[PDB]
Amino acid sequence: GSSGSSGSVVAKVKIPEGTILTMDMLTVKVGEPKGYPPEDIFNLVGKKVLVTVEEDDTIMEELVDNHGKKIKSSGPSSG
Repeated sequence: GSSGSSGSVVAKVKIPEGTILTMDMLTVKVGEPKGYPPEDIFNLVGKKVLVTVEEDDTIMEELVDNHGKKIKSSGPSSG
């Protein structure tokens, strides 16, 4: 079927800025894909937040910094 109220990954608790994500601080509010998908959820678990998220709040890609994997200075700002 088309309909899939999979939900979006919302913060399970307040995630203060500068903290790294873990599954113990996340959940997926089954209802609407308003925010981050529960499919790519693992990519979030390891990123750092840019703002103090509140409990049950909708996490977004603009609220997490990019990955710090690549051993090289490249990637111009999209903002």
